[PDB]
Amino acid sequence: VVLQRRDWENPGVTQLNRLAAHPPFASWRNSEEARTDRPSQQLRSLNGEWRFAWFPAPEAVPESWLECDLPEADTVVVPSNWQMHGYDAPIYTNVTYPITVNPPFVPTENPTGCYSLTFNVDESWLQEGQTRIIFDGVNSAFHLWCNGRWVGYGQDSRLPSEFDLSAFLRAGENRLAVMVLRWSDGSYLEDQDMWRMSGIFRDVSLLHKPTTQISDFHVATRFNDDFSRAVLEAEVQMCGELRDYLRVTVSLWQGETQVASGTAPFGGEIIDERGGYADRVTLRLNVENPKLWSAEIPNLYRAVVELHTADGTLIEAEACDVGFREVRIENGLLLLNGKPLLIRGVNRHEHHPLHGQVMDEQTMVQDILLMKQNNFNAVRCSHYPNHPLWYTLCDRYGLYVVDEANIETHGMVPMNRLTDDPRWLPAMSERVTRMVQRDRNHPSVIIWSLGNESGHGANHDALYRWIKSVDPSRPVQYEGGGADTTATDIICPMYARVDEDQPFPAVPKWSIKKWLSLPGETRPLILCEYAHAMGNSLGGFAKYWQAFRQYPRLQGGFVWDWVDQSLIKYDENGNPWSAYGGDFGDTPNDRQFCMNGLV
Amino acid sequence: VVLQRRDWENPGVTQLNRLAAHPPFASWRNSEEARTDRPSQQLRSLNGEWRFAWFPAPEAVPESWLECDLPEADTVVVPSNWQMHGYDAPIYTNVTYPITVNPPFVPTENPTGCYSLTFNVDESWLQEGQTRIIFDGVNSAFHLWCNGRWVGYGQDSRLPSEFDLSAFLRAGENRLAVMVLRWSDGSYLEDQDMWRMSGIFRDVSLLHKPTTQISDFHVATRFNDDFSRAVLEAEVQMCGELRDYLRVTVSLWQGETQVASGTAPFGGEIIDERGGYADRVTLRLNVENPKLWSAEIPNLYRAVVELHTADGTLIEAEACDVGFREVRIENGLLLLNGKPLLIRGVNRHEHHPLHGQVMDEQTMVQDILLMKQNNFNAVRCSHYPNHPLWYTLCDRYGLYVVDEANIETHGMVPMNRLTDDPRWLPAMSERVTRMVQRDRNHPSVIIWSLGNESGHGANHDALYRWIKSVDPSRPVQYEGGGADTTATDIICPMYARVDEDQPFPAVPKWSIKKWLSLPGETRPLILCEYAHAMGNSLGGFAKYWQAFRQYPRLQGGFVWDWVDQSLIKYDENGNPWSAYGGDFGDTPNDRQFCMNGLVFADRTPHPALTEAKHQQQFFQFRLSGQTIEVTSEYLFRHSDNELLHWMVALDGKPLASGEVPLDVAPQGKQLIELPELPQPESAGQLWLTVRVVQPNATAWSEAGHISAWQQWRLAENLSVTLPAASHAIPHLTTSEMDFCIELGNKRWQFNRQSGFLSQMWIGDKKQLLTPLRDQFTRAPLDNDIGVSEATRIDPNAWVERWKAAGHYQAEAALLQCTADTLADAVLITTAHAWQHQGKTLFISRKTYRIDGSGQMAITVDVEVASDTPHPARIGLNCQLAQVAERVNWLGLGPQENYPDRLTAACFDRWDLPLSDMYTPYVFPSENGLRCGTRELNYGPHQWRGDFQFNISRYSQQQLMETSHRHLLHAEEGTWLNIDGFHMGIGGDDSWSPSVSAEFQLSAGRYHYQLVWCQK
Ligand SMILES: O[C@@H]1[C@H](O)[C@@H](O)OC[C@@H]1O
Ligand SMILES: O[C@@H]1[C@H](O)[C@@H](O)OC[C@@H]1O
Ligand SMILES: [Mg+2]
Ligand SMILES: [Mg+2]
Repeated sequence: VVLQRRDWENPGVTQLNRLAAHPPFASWRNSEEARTDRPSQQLRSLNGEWRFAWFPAPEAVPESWLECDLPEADTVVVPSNWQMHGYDAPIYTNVTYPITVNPPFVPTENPTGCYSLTFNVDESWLQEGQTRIIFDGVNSAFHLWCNGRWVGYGQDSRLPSEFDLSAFLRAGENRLAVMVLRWSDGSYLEDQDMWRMSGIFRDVSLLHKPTTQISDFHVATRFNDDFSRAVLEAEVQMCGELRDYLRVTVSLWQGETQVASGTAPFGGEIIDERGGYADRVTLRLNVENPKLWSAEIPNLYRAVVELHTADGTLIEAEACDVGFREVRIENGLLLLNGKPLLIRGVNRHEHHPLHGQVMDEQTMVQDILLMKQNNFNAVRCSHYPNHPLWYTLCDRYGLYVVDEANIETHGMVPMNRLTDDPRWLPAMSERVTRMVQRDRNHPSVIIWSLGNESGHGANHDALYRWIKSVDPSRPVQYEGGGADTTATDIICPMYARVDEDQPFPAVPKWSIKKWLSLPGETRPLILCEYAHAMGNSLGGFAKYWQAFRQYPRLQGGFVWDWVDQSLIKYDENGNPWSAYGGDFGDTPNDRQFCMNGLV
Repeated sequence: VVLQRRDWENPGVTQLNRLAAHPPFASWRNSEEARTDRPSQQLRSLNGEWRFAWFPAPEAVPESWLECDLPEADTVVVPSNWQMHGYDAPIYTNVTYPITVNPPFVPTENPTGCYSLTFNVDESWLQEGQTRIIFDGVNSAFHLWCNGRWVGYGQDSRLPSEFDLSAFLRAGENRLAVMVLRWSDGSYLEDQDMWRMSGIFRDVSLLHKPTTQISDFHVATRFNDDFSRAVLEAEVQMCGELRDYLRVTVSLWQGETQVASGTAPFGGEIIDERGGYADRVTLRLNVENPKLWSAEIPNLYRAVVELHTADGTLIEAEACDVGFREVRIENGLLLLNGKPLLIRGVNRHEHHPLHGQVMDEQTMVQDILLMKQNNFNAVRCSHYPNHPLWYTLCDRYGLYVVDEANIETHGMVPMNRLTDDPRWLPAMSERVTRMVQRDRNHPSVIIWSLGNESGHGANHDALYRWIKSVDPSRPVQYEGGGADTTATDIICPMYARVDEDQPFPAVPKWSIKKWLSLPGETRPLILCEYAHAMGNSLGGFAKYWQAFRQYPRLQGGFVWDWVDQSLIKYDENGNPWSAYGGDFGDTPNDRQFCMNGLVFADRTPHPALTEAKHQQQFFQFRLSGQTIEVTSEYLFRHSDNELLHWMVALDGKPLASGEVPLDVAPQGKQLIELPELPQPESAGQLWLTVRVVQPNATAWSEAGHISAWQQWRLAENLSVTLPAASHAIPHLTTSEMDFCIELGNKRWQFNRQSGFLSQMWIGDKKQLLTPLRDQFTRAPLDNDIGVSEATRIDPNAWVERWKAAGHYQAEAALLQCTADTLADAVLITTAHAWQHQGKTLFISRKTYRIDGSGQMAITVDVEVASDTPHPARIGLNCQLAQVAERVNWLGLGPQENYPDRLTAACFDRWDLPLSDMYTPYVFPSENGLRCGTRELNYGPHQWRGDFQFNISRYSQQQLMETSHRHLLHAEEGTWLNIDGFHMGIGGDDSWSPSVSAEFQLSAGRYHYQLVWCQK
């Protein structure tokens, strides 16, 4: 049935049985634990030792592997990329796709990773409530089994996939089986210039929720003219059986002091002729003289959301960090808290020389301290959503973030072949909508980006307008198709020069001073990539900074880029050395073009 | 594998293996055949006899059915709806979904239609090229097999689905097997107010293409400032192996003359850093002084697209009709070819009373001719893409079209539950993008619509912007979420009133004049639905047309709607009758709410159609003394097939006439001086009547078609002649029970206990079957009932207010009844009070004066309590003993007319048979009123006054208690209702009170008089 359908070769199927996207949940059962961000007993990690077997194609996987472990399987650490353990070669390629271009088909020789885990679930987890599994990231596509029964299917490597496991678990020993494919139709939208690797490369978790639960919540802030009064507006949705005694409380804390609070029953205001949302509620909280969030002073509040009965009993609690800040474009300038920003930015890939594309807290913290120590205030997630912990750290230390959808089709001819085709609009919309649903509560995220190097297509206009309408609190940018199309709020060129024009057919790169003054143009200009730092480089950097400071609508840009993407290899004596494209037998490749870092 | 996946319960799977959407193709292999639109040998129909079996669910279909035919299958005609053959019931429901609301799941009891066909494919079709099957429409979802192997899966009932069959066919006998499901997750987006039916309801075709083929093409037109030069721009894409010798030619023909031509190889201009489309080409053709397309003059060119080799050999040809027209919104107005449109529009469902939702050419052509004959210029596809032939006919005859995506989620709570959810954006985008890809080359399509009644969601904004960016040549409209959101170029309310605001929470309906001027508002306003035509309706229609003509940014609207959605059933004798919701055992249902048409389901007109024709006329007339001023409302054509007939008549008798040829420029005026009119001696009102007549036949009309008319009062002479004094005196006799008056052979008898005229005799022949009594009520109209959902009752509805107050139950009490002999007459004087539970509702004081000439003069004075709801009428009724063949009257006609729907009727002398004085509305109500009447003749009786009347074989009581017209039976004699006054009929909508205050009977005191005599 599974190898009969071939869901990985069909751009119309991007998932089967996958749950709705939402902000990170821990499902505390105690308001104090939620407030102070202590670990939740209801959120269990499955990171550790799994069993793994490599196969050259999905038709080579034996049927028995769904029932029980293979003899010829190894023990591996999860999260990991399987190419960092020597099962096949990592591939470094820039523009050219690492497979024959024949969308939506992939090769029949599609390397396959089979992972499996035996784990114990407590009795109390099965008696009541809902148990879900969460894959924070799997590259590129995967099918999931539990206890031999098929659960679901996922695509997009860079965002979480959640499945309901309640009807599949049993008390005692359970077994998961994950089959992961290197190539899928999703691969055509992921042609970023980076190592092409695969596996379960971000965390795996079990979460237990009650049957009546918070299913989503968003936080918005609104200010008066001089930022001395704010209204915090929280929207909460519940799932499960609606009852008259259910209440929601939202409280806002600064350290140990409660600052604001609101309670209400379910049932919103009338939306249209048929009524309102019975399963939703909106709280408005007033805050006098709020401390504002910026990269210079990252003041944060804590918001706790409680679902309780009218007689006080707590069902479930969720929480997030809240920063009060307003971003808007007014009269051609990007303003934060009423003042014009100057972006000291850098592009940053998730890369480690030993672990490949697996991030940890320690490496993330090291990068943020070095960035701030070198006078950076902003980071661009080139070119996909990051690990969820990254945003929390940027909220706490103070960096502005540009969050980017996982879409790049650089190697198509022409570049907009898929982004102008309506048959791909379903696959592109999942990449953009799920990103906004996960990250919209982080104060550090200040701009959304529709992806990178995909030409300009009608699908980009559609998705630009989707974001402006669900989230008006942040500008949208997109560089493709000449950096100033109707799908961008900011003119955002890549590698335009200060004084010299580069007059390419259809997609010219004007000098940045000339671009500002073209007939009709009123937007601000922020370079999404400039000053390419490959080897011994950054000549002429002072010339950009002279222009940023002289011209009000030149508001800075993001350097390309933070860290060299080299990998480690060993010689005969066991001494380590830095390796780039081609050094793994990967062919064709782009040699040393993967090292462009400041560090 | 198929029943394991359950693709019909997953909004993320809308198709499997379905080909890309494109304009209609025929794949001619000869440029002459393509140019002249002859049938293609490469396009084969499979319409005809298929085999069919019905099952209660998809798990009941036997495995063998993929291999070979079932024994217990029938032979049926395709296309068809299976409910029209009695396999299950059709369901009529308005808002409530016909299944439990639990998206995306459907019930396990999901009726399933299994169709199959054995057909022969020629050898030449398999040797080379590509064979595809095309389903023009299947409701709601289906899986397809060929020769036992699974091919593909489709959803969206209203657009074509195409599958490649090349690797599945074999020479000789082939078998298709189609399994169709009534319910799917697609059903949640198709909650239109209509019959819910299923099956393969549009055509099925095989198309053969070469391996190197045209895969798509679009046509755009661009003009200079005065529309004297045009550029036609054609974009062609090919599929298959690219070669250096391939060429494309585009040529443009007007009749038999070639007008423009262009040739090029493949390879477009650079698009971006990676290059251009190697498989695409763009031709630009210049056309000097092109003939422009409009609904007034539908000039069409023919465009032929040829894929050929550099040495001349033709691979394949495609073609389409091209009309040159520019639509844009500029400075708050909708312009066509630089001139502001005024939309005379109607909403139209695809409905046939025998065939259900299956359309044919003949029915389509009949609808277009009637629309144009009644002064409509525009049609809205409510609420889904139509049959592909519909657009071709609208291109050729000239109607503007609004094309609508198949999305409606009316029964969700709230209405935007799915349209605001990102998980449904994939399913909604397929409905909008495939529609634009199929229909964008039709010149008649002038506006895209995003669907109907689905609230406002982020998915609507996204799809609005998708269309503006792929097709900037047409505006987008959408009514949901308050009719003025960011997802619409035109403010497009539904049922907003001219003068009165309706201030609902979140989604208010301002009056249309106020809406235009709200702070910030700059768009044009076109009502996407107005004047709901349910039963006896369209009161207040003139009020909209007055406002459309006065205010530049009010550019018209679409009437709801064209045709009644009734079905046919049979009785025991095999006689057909019209059926509405509930009549098939379907439950729950919405009863008669499915009949809202201007015409009956068999395309006979209701009386409201004539009111629409007059209000929408293209000539306007003013009279100043002896001069008529004729103004043209045409934008593009000179009046070259028009002459003006005038006539002057005195109380029905003609005095003078004439004809003047019209010569009036678009938007111009012509003065017409009338000859010195005759001065008559006799008393009476002079009337002038003008009519515009088309002397020559058109594509859409016969010779002598009347397209416009107007009437005015001229001079009046009041009658100062006192009646001739007769010698005879009538004789009064007084018993205990009765007053009796004799004069000649005539006799009148008044009952002293009831105080009513109880009998008249001519000779010994009794004239009445019921006494002559006051009447204050009518059999309620659909606007009086005021219900849209059969589960929900409004206490503000007229009928509920009348019933609570006791108008249908009020009993007359006699106050006074006396008789006097005057010198030359007898005078009878009566008074009555109508009561309900102590409360006096009405008082009536009458005098009857019987003179020597035999004329009875009746004078009536009525008082109405100020706190009872205003009565429906103030008049008399009786049942006459005789039945005559004809009715002759002097007053407004000849059609039924009411105080708020009488602008189209003209004052004259009318004569009709009795059966034309009754309007056979499928749900029986008050009907047949004629207003402004001075004289009525029926058999030997004559009534004179200034009154309204209806005359028929059915009492008001029988019309009130009977739910279907076929159950009415003629009573003995004839029922006559004569009214001094009558309430308006309403019809701004049918689910709230909608009679304007100037047509309510709120004066508190009323007076009228009649003379009854024997002619
Ligand atoms: O490929 C990298 C980046 O993604 C691109 O946009 O510019 C060049 C750089 O090396
Ligand atoms: O249901 C019909 C139409 O679709 C709706 O929009 O208005 C009322 C009418 O009867
Ligand atoms: Mg790139
Ligand atoms: Mg509706």
